[PDB]
Amino acid sequence: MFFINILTLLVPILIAMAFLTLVERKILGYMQLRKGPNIVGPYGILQPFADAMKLFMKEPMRPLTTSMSLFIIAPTLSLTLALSLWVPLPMPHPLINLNLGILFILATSSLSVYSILWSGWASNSKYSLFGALRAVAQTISYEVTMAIILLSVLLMNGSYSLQTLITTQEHMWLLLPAWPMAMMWFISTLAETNRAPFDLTEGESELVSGFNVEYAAGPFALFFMAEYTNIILMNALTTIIFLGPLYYINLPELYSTNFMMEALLLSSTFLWIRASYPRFRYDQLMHLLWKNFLPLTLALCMWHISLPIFTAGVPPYM
Amino acid sequence: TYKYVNKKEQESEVDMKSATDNAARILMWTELIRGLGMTLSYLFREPATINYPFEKGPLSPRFRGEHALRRYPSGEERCIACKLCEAICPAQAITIEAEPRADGSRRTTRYDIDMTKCIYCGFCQEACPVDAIVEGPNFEFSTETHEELLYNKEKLLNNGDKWEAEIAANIQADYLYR
Amino acid sequence: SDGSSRPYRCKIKAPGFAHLAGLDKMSKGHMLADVVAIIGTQDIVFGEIDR
Amino acid sequence: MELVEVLKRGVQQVTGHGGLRGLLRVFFRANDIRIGTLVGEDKYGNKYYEDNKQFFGRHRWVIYTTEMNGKNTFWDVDGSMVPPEWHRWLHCMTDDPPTTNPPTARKFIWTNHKFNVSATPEQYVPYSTTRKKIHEWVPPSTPY
Amino acid sequence: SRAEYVVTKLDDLINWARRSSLWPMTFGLACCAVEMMHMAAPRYDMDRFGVVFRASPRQADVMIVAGTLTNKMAPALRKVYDQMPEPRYVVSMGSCANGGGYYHYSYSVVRGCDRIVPVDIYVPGCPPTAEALLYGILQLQRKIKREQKLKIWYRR
Amino acid sequence: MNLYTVIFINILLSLTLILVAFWLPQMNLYSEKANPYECGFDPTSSARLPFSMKFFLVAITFLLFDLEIALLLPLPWAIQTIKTSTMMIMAFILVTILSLGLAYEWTQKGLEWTE
Amino acid sequence: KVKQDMPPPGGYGPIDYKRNLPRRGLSGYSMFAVGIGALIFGYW
Ligand SMILES: CCCCCCCCCCCCO[C@@H]1O[C@H](CO)[C@@H](O[C@H]2O[C@H](CO)[C@@H](O)[C@H](O)[C@H]2O)[C@H](O)[C@H]1O
Ligand SMILES: C/C=C(/C)[C@H](O)[C@H](C)/C=C(C)/C=C/C/C(C)=C/Cc1[nH]c(OC)c(OC)c(=O)c1C
Ligand code: SF4
Ligand code: SF4
Ligand code: SF4
Repeated sequence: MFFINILTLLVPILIAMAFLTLVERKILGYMQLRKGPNIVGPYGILQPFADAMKLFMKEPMRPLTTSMSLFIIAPTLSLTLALSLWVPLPMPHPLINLNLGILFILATSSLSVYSILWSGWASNSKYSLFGALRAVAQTISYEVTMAIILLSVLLMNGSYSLQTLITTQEHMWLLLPAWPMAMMWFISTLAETNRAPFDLTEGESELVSGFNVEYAAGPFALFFMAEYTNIILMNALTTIIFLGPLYYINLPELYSTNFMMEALLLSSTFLWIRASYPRFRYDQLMHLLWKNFLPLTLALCMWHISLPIFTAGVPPYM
Repeated sequence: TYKYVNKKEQESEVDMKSATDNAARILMWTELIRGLGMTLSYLFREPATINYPFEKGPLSPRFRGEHALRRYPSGEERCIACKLCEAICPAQAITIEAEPRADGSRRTTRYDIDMTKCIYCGFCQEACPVDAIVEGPNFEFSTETHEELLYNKEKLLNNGDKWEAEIAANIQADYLYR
Repeated sequence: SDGSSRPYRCKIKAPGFAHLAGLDKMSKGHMLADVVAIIGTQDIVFGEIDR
Repeated sequence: MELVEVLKRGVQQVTGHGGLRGLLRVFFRANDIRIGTLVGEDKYGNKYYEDNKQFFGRHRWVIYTTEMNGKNTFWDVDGSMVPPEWHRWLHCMTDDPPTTNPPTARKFIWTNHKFNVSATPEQYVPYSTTRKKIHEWVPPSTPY
Repeated sequence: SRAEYVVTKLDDLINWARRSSLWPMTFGLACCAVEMMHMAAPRYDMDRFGVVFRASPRQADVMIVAGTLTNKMAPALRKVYDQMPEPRYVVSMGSCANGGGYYHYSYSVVRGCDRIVPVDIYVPGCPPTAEALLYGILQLQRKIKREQKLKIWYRR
Repeated sequence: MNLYTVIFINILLSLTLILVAFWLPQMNLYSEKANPYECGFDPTSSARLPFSMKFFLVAITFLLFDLEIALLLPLPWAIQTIKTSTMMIMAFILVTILSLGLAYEWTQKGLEWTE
Repeated sequence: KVKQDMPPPGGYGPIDYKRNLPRRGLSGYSMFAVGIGALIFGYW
């Protein structure tokens, strides 16, 4: 009965990941005054499945200069960590209930940067090495602020358990007492997931395709499934943390439906953002995060350390 | 007369009213929200797409497309092998041979257009004194081999008979501009 | 013109030819992502540059 | 209110193709279920519709026949299947359909259109249309 | 037979996936590449056929030769074509690519891209209108639809 | 045990898709296909040569700040102490010297990338 | 009578060409005032 419960997590997520590729191509379409896919199936609904099938019948590439062990490991790691980020998410009851879920999300997210690094390095190509060394630069940019932002929000929550955020937001979104951190949190998630205007590791304009330039076929498909799963998860995580869905102990179906509506809406804003802005320069990404966000995040960390103290609003341990 | 695109240094003083506006611009990302608005407005505009191949892009009667050899209303070929289309062709795309016919007429035994040399300039259409060679309105004639794009006389006369109904009306709509 | 109906010499002065030659100069102390911008700002079409 | 008018046009389009079979047939062949005015039809079976309230470029369109010249074109439709009389109207090179301004008849004009025959056994094959130029000597057929 | 029938429908299945996802390589040479950008523009929106431009030849299915191929660029065009994973298709677009075009007699031009790579579809014009290229692209999908790889494997 | 099961299931899917990708397609290997990519021309040198890091000082400053995260992450448990004055004073100082350290590096052109 | 394509008598109506990006939005104080209100109520 637990195996059936994995099915009803990993399969709906994978289906939802695929259609995000369709929603991306049609929202980008209509925002660009065109229609996006709409021939492959009714309104393109079969277009995601065509792309998947075609990619797994495409010849896979084994470049002569490549380090095969890491070349193969990297896409496999990418998609594993994308699916593993989901098992602790409470919706409103998580598949795996962890006391330090927030750290499991932080630690799993960091380890997924090594799929970019190892793949790029293992390709033994100049454009793939440029892409990898932007993954290093991008992580050094957003890592420090992203952890501290979480610390600030969790001092109103009382613990690193994700399931306790449901109870913190019983009467109010954390977005209100924390909208400065949500603004900084949201931009971090665009950097965490290599999403425009921060698609610097890929960055088709400057690097031909960045880290995955030497990847074709099914191995390259796994990288994308990982990229789009993370988009849903990071916005799903942002919905739990800051936009707490309605939770009634008698209507757990209500929390999921409301959780989905806000997660879909936030996922759309990622697609909305990609259609609206030019791409950052990856040196300027560091300056954004270290010279703007970091000074503000440290101050808000000190604000939220003191805030429960001088209002006697310390969250409970349990 | 000239104008400055990026000059504005008629420096004003930063009022507390104005400084707080600069800060809200920077902290609240206001100009970046304006850009999000412009792409949101486009989402609710009707797309400019047309439903090809069921809908077609507009064309004018002058459209320079696929070539064709025309006839007179009696069915006689208009081409008299004058070779002026050949002398003008910028691409040397036309090859012609001629001789007296069985009835003594001046007619071509060969007439080729290598449609892979052609630049579709329409100059042959202008040079022809009897409207024999024209560029019809067809543009959907891509092939699966190079050799199919070397048109000999039979092929070009067949295009003439295929498209005459439409060629004749386009000349009727445009010859007065020529 | 040599007096005939065919030109004797025809040299085209492509504006983009000298602009491309200034790409090196305009790109001192810039990153790869700026060379992408400097190429775009010069308005480069290679039909005229190469001929 | 306006939202209801929109659903009115939506219903009117869903039921305006003659049954469920009609709506599925048009929707999966053209991926479009608008309701134009039938302007005419050709000897091959293509139907020509128009709606002048649409913006220029979608105000005219064709639903290709499902069988032309013995070929099955229920799924394989290409723009070369429009004959030359409608080719001019469909491309907005004129303003009046052939049903009211027919082309001048000629005895050599093709009666039967022919679409792109590339890849098929009907495909054009180039060749030299001149005759031999140098004639060779023929030796005597007898001993000397 | 039953197996020979099943192989036929499996053939349609794999073809359909390749017909419905053609990813041309971001790659144009001269003025013909401007009309290829118009086919991507809103009016024609090739994306609605499942046609997405991808920069890397590893991720690309189709190479559209959209402009003149000079001798200096001939080896490089072949190299990016070799690096395309198979199956892979070439659309030759324009007179320059089709057979040299306006530069057929130039000392520096390859008289047709089909001396360098195998070409599937030839699109005439200088340039072909975006619809002409679109007709050619859709004529490549029908060519794939006629593919019979699995059935031929069965009869080997 | 559940958390071990769900992750093997994740790994097996990633493995299973990896095997299908390599043994399902029809592969035609030759030298010119499997060479490295570099925009159509041959690479002029291997990609394993040194690649100068213009942000190296920020890289090692990330390490120092990374460990200063490890000192602030116990705070959610620390605000449960009776010695609230002490907990708060230590917290304020810790964040303030991280800020003072950051200001010094910022003013020393330490955040600037080496040209 | 000569029939050539020409502009109508009087000419065509004026055509806008200058930049016309509107000035719009709340004041600096209103933005900050709302945000600081939202924090204060959230902290309470
Ligand atoms: C070199 C870096 C230095 C920069 C950083 C300096 C930080 C200094 C912070 C000083 C703030 C301490 O603020 C101090 O908080 C404590 C407890 O929180 C308050 O103390 C009060 O509350 C505590 C419990 O909370 C009671 O037990 C106590 O009897 C009462 O006095 C003090 O009244 C207040 O003055
Ligand atoms: C990003 C993805 C997409 C789908 C985009 O919408 C479109 C379709 C891709 C574009 C813009 C280019 C596609 C191919 C290519 C490399 C063209 C050559 C080119 N490119 C030019 O500029 C860009 C020129 O500028 C004067 C040129 O002369 C020439 C010759
Ligand atoms: S259109 Fe121009 S290039 Fe083509 S055959 Fe006529 S004259 Fe020659
Ligand atoms: S087509 Fe016209 S120009 Fe050419 S040879 Fe015939 S009559 Fe002369
Ligand atoms: S065929 Fe004509 S339009 Fe195309 S590249 Fe050559 S000259 Fe340019």
